[PDB]
Amino acid sequence: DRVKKLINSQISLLIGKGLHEFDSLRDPEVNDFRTKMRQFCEEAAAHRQQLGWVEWLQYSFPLQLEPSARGNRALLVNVKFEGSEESFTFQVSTKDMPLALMACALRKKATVFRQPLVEQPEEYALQVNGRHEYLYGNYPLCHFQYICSCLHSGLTPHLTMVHSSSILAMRDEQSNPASLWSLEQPFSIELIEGRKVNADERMKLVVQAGLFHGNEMLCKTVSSSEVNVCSEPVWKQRLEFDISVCDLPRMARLCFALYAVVDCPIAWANLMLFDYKDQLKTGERCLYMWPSVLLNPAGTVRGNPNTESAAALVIYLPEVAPHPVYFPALEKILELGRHGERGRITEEEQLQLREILERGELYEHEKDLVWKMRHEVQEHFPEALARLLLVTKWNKHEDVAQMLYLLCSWPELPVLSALELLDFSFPDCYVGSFAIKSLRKLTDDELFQYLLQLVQVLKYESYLDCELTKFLLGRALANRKIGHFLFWHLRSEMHVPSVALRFGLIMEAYCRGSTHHMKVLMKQGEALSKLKALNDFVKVSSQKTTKPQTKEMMHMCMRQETYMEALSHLQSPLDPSTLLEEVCVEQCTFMDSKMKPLWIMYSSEEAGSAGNVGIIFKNGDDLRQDMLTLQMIQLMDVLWKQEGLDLRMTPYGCLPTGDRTGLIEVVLHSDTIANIQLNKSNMAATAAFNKDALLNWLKSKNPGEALDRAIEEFTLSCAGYCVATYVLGIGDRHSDNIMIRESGQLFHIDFGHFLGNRERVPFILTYDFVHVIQQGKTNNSEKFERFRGYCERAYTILRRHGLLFLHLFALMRAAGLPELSCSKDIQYLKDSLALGKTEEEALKHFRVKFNEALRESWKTKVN
Ligand SMILES: COc1ncc(C2=CCOCC2)cc1NS(=O)(=O)c1ccccc1
Repeated sequence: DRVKKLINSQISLLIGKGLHEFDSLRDPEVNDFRTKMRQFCEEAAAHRQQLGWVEWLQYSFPLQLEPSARGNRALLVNVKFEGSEESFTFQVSTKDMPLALMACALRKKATVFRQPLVEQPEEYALQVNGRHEYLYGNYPLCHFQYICSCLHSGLTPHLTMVHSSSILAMRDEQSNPASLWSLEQPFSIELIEGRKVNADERMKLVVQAGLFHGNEMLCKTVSSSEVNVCSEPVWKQRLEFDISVCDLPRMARLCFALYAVVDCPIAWANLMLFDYKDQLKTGERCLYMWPSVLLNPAGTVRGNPNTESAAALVIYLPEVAPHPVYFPALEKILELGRHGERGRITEEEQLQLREILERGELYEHEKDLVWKMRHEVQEHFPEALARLLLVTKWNKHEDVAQMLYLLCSWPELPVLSALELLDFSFPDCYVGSFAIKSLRKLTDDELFQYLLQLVQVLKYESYLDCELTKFLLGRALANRKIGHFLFWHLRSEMHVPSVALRFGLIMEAYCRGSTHHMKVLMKQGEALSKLKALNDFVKVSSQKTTKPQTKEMMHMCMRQETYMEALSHLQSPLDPSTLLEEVCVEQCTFMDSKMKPLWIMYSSEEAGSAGNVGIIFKNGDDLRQDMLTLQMIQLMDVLWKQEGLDLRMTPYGCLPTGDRTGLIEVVLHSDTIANIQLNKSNMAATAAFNKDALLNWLKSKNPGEALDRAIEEFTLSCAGYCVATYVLGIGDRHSDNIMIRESGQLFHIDFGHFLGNRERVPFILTYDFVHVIQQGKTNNSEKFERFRGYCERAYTILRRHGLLFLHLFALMRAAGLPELSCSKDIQYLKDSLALGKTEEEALKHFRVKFNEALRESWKTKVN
């Protein structure tokens, strides 16, 4: 049928790779994933097309709640009905529920239309005007992110009563069309030859090989003999590893490194000793090696796709038996692990276990005590599983059976513990499956908060079909917002040839699950395609002609029918809730920096003031570190909000969408501190002293009694960013990367440097901001000390959740960020959060650091 061919060409267009390239690989593991995941994703599609209307609202328009609500006061609301142009303004309470507001809107409509109404508030849902956002459920109004937002900014909520029949019509329009353990032989392989090798002919070539189970070496690394450097080196030898074949763990990977000697790395390549169907690998293997920067165990176990250039390493995995040798089944493993011995011991050794499991590296004798007491670890300290898995001898199949027997009876762990187990230092498939089992209780909101880390964890995976891929795909097919961001996180990495196969295969599986959503994502990629061409034209044009003429050239290019069709009426890749309707070509522009980023403005007749939104298209710079930094700041704001602390933060969206390409959400009514401190003449803010400019600017935007609230929004946000930048190690802070909103809210932009990357970043305190906190006064210790308390109270909330940040940053090592790769980078966080110390000692240390920042600020007050 021409529908399947059309869908296939559309999927190929969307994921940035033709589906024909997957079939051309003639790979059983690739094709068996494509069938298995297509079946799974079409099941989800059918389940979804039969959902109730409230469950389809939960799929498409998941609730956006205030972090305090998860797990009185007068309010003016405007409610219109779908199709109608007349609306009703009424004053309800922040503690009233949506159903009461719907009953009140149906009463006003029944009185206005002089008819006794049959419809009931149970048949309706409230849409945020011109938005893919809905208010529903038994939650008071103030609990919704939209109503709470309106309260802070003084604006009036505009809602539309959508009927159950119109909601079902959306659902209907959006339809998809119709034995190893008895082999004590030492492990060995044949190093046959090497092809396309480029190196200095003065030197010699060596091949180093190690056996890994995640990070720990299964045995000592072995090396080949030094051979003369050439394009075709030949060893023809047998390297022998000090490990039995029966003792090979299921997740064992043979890691190779090709290099030149007289240190000079040329290439690296890894492979799994067992295939995806559990069969031990035998035969001739060609390893298309990856360039080097010596063994790389964390690197992928798949060949370099560029075979017309990559250096090859031809090896032979010897046939250990006259029959196919598979990895033993769980029943065979549990039966062997069921016959161990429980460690009965005195309170003296029990005192050490109760201390070293709560208290971090271990001593050799301490590991002997953790393994001996493994049964007591399971029963009394179930959250110490990660310590026990690290003391388990993975190079001993009998010790792996003893561990797996305890794991299979181990109780489900809390999300914080499960997040730790996803780390690469726990590569066992059963340990990953148990960790996924304990993540299933994650709400859509927690899942969305750690989605970026879970996507990086896919890079650590050894096989295509994994529990994490199925978990992520299942949650994405059940929630259109998870699906949206899962698509973009994978799509942004298609240019990386090591993840392109897996990421493109998951994106195809998702696309089968939702034909409609793929067409919405295509519309987004179409706009990004024109933004790329539009940015290029601006880069070339701006270097020859002036800024006003290049901006008019940009507006002419934008006014072409192709650009008007592509750039308008789309969901925002930065927020599916936000509809980018009419491009306001007049207000679009670009910045004066080397990459000339585009500022695209949008408006909406339906959404009103909410519809006037902006996006920034950036091409040339990498946005991955900004996205992570902003996500961590967002996390801080959630944690602070859950303890009743609202520091008025501004975690705007940042979305990488391709190769050095991405979008940033524009924060309207905001300016940089540098622009405000330029002190232009004939402005409502022209100062006598430059220190007054920032405060005068606030006075113009916030007249009379509004200034009091504006100074308080500034102060709260200052305390939030001071702590955030100190904890995260953000440096390169200057007037042009600190912005302020007309409301008084301060915030940071340009997050290219973090984790002190490498000098320890001190606590920063600017006298220009201290002058605002002090309300213009020289001495105002009441206001300044209120601010020190906001810092202290925000810092101690973050320390309480310090393990969550550490576990998230550890998973993020997989992203390959230059300022995030080794223990040294994440050491910065342990220092900033002072996690080794007590709450009194860390607070004393934070006070000394804040005081040392105040003395530096007084070098400006002395002037
Ligand atoms: C890292 O680059 C950025 N990061 C954030 C923003 C934002 C701005 C205003 O709205 C919230 C986001 C903008 C940029 N990039 S830019 O070149 O457009 C820019 C730089 C400095 C001042 C204003 C604009």
